[PDB]
Amino acid sequence: MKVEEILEKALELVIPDEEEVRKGREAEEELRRRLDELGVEYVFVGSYARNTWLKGSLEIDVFLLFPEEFSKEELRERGLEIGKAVLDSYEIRYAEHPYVHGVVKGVEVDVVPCYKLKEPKNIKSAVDRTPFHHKWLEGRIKGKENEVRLLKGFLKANGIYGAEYKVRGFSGYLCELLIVFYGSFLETVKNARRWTRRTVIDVAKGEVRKGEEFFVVDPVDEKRNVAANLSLDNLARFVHLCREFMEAPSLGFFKPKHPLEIEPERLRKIVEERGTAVFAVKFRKPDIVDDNLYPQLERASRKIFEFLERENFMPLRSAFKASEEFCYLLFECQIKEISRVFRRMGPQFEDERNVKKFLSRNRAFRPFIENGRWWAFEMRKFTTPEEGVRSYASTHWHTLGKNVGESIREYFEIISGEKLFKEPVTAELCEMMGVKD
Amino acid sequence: MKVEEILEKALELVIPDEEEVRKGREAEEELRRRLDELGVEYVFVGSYARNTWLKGSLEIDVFLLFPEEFSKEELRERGLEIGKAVLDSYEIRYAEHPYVHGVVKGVEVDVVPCYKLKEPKNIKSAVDRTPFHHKWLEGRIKGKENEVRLLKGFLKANGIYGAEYKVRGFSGYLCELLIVFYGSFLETVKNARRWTRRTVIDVAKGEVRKGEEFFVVDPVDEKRNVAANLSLDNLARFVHLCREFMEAPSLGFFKPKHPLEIEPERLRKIVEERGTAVFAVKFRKPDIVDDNLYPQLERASRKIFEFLERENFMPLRSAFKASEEFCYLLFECQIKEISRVFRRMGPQFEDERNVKKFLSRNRAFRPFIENGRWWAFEMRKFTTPEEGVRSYASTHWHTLGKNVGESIREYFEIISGEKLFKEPVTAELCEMMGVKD
Ligand SMILES: Nc1ccn([C@@H]2O[C@H](COP(=O)(O)OP(=O)(O)OP(=O)(O)O)[C@@H](O)[C@H]2O)c(=O)n1
Ligand SMILES: Nc1ccn([C@@H]2O[C@H](COP(=O)(O)OP(=O)(O)OP(=O)(O)O)[C@@H](O)[C@H]2O)c(=O)n1
Ligand SMILES: Nc1ccn([C@@H]2O[C@H](COP(=O)(O)OP(=O)(O)OP(=O)(O)O)[C@@H](O)[C@H]2O)c(=O)n1
Ligand SMILES: Nc1ccn([C@@H]2O[C@H](COP(=O)(O)OP(=O)(O)OP(=O)(O)O)[C@@H](O)[C@H]2O)c(=O)n1
Ligand SMILES: [Cl-]
Ligand SMILES: [Cl-]
Ligand SMILES: [Mg+2]
Ligand SMILES: [Mg+2]
Ligand SMILES: [Mn+2]
Ligand SMILES: [Mn+2]
Ligand SMILES: [Mn+2]
Ligand SMILES: [Mn+2]
Ligand SMILES: [Mn+2]
Ligand SMILES: [Mn+2]
Ligand code: NA
Ligand code: NA
Repeated sequence: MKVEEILEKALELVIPDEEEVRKGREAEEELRRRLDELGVEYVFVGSYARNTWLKGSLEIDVFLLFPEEFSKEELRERGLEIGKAVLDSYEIRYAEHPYVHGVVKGVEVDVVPCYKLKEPKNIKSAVDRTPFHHKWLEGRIKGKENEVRLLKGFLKANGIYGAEYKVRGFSGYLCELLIVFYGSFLETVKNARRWTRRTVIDVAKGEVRKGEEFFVVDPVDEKRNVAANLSLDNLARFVHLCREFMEAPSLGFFKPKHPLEIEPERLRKIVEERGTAVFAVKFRKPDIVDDNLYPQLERASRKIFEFLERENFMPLRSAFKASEEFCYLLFECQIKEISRVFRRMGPQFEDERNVKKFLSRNRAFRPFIENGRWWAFEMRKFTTPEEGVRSYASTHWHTLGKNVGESIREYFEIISGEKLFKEPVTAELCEMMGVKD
Repeated sequence: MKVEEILEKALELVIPDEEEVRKGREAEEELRRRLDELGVEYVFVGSYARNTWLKGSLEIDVFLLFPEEFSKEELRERGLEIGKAVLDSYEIRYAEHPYVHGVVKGVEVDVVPCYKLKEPKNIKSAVDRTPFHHKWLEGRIKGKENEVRLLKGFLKANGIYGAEYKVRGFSGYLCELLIVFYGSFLETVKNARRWTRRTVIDVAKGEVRKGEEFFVVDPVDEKRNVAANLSLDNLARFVHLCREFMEAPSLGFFKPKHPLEIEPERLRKIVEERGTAVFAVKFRKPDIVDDNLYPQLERASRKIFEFLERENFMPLRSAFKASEEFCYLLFECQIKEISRVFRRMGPQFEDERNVKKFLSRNRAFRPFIENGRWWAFEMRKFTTPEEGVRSYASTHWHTLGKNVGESIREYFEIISGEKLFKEPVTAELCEMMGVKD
């Protein structure tokens, strides 16, 4: 519909509506009231302060700024004291060091203790960096706030906004740096078409170069990769999306697809056509935060995938899902059944002592020499991937993540067929198999 | 029964019986008569001349010895003239250059034209070497002829006597050199227990050393490996047999096992227990000699094995058989059926031009990105190893040996099940699968 027209139309999917802006205003004003009456030194930072927050994602970030000659113990204790004093309800959270999360007039707020430092290079952790992040962007981002929201909304609609482990995508700070570097959403998208996995974007130097990994240099700290948490595959997906958008721009790129909502019969038919074994490991979700859970699910899934590969079941893809009560590790394999008999490698023929040992073992079939080496026919203890995974998960749960594996130890189920389809995983199965509309 | 007693008893399985020795005598005397009346210069060589021929393997080797100033054309023409003149019936054969094979008083004879040379180093091919082979052994082998027959009979009973391609074992000349080097059958067997695939036996130097390959140095020509045609696996089998013999000597080692003679029902049951796909490629035997046929069968079998491996059917072993009218390439695979769907590798995400091409193709399922690279689900044209080989043999017969592949082009059949068992291959199947008694 013309790119410039589509971007005009996309602003309404992306700019927060009216009662959200005022809901934030009322919370901000009230929070300021309460902080001011305590005489605390503070700064509002982040996307609220800069008016770059995406529609639906209202949250306020306040950093408490303390004298440089407070101890690290003194800053944390007093910081949490104030944190608790000014929020309606509160929780003591952790990202690297403690902060307080809570609510003010219905709006989520983080209050974070850090050092007040004139000029950086006195940084200790990411915490003390953050006031400098706001400082750097405040005023470079002025007049570009809707460009930021366009980029955020584009990424969100395509499932790659957020640096948290469940997503492994683009952080808010990364988005604002990109907008400063390229000047607009449109220019970011046009240029991202030529990004590679070796692209280094150095904002402070106005420079793009090549390096070992995709790296977006923090203009406040040259050692920090702002894009650290962006996965290789989400980078690839973004580059491709940028290419697709420019070739045929549409408002559709700013709107999430409503899920496939497939009937168990159609999935049964798809699985029949592909001729694969499709199954899931079901177990109880451990009570840990997403940033801990998701890496364990990734690990568990890979270890089982690697097991299926090693055992010659020719796994195609895996996926995973956490519902409220259960987790699911999903697998599709090209082999439904393998033979009972396999080949065990023995010693080189010269090695008399070890040959004697190899041949000592009772077997149904006679060992043979092939290419200078002994081999034996021996028998598998499982012939399907489901039987294999039942054995693996029963015996090797110690390698499936601390909490995920402990859960699997207490209870797991292998589910396939019309049964697997009853679980809340059909969406994920359809994606894994590349099912079309 | 005591080793020295067993060897005494083995002499009667190995020394030619009475009417064989005299049948040879009568043929030798008659051949001498006919050669002498032509005034031809000749020498009887080989195992007949040295009284080292195994029981049942009577054949006479005569080399016609010509002046050194005959041409290579003159020696071949005149050599075949005499060859034809003195044998009862004859055929013009080929090993490297032509010779005559025929019969005298019921006994097979080869007559071979070569140069009469005083001292070697004037050799042209293997042909002119052979009089020197006899010269070297005549008299070193005296009193050791029964040691040679013991070794030959031991190897024959275990299927590894003969350097021809069907066997890839030990030649007669190799056996006699071994006896000279070690002094006896028993000492050859004791010492062969420590042979490796790098063992070099240098008869003329009285030396065993290490080298790149198993090598038995011809005492008449230091560049010639007398054991050239011995396969690695037959070497391994001999070393193992030597170890087994010394641990528990028996007359059984000089007696061929009578074949397994299995019933189709028992093989059906074995195949069921193993859970494999067992099948054969049947085609008409081309009319070529064994030394040409067997390498082609080996090649055809390997190419199809490599195909089965490449196509993820997990072949265990292969074998082959030639009957009078047909050839059979036999296979056992761990996968009976693979899924319809597989994964096709596409380009790296950066490569826009090739990504566009990869994604252009119509497919039932959507391609995906994994680890920085595109992949597509696509569909196999076969899901069993039998269907795969029908396709491979139909399309790639050009790679299955000149004559074997041409035969397969005209006609082949894939056979499995109660059908495969009707063919004269059950012996070979039982060996391939390591079936016990
Ligand atoms: N684990 C974290 C979380 C945040 N930050 C920093 O804290 C500030 C605010 O973080 P965040 O709320 O995630 O970013 P926003 O810009 O406010 O974006 P959003 O709208 O998604 O909240 C940023 O300067 C960021 O670099 C960080 O270093 N490490
Ligand atoms: N490269 C590999 C990986 C493992 N395995 C086999 O698979 C088993 C499980 O390996 P893994 O899946 O990595 O599970 P862990 O519990 O991490 O391994 P382990 O029990 O040996 O500590 C191993 O014990 C080993 O016998 C193997 O043969 N070769
Ligand atoms: N293709 C061949 C065949 C034979 N020879 C030589 O010809 C002679 C006789 O060969 P052969 O008949 O195979 O050996 P025998 O000692 O007579 O043993 P056998 O009892 O098996 O016939 C030997 O010196 C051997 O080295 C050769 O060089 N190349
Ligand atoms: N290392 C290999 C071997 C072969 N193949 C595929 O398998 C086919 C057959 O290969 P081969 O069994 O070696 O048969 P040839 O007839 O010898 O090969 P070609 O038809 O390519 O000349 C090839 O065309 C190729 O597509 C492959 O992908 N990779
Ligand atoms: Cl910030
Ligand atoms: Cl000889
Ligand atoms: Mg926040
Ligand atoms: Mg001969
Ligand atoms: Mn924020
Ligand atoms: Mn919070
Ligand atoms: Mn383990
Ligand atoms: Mn001979
Ligand atoms: Mn002959
Ligand atoms: Mn081909
Ligand atoms: Na187990
Ligand atoms: Na074909």
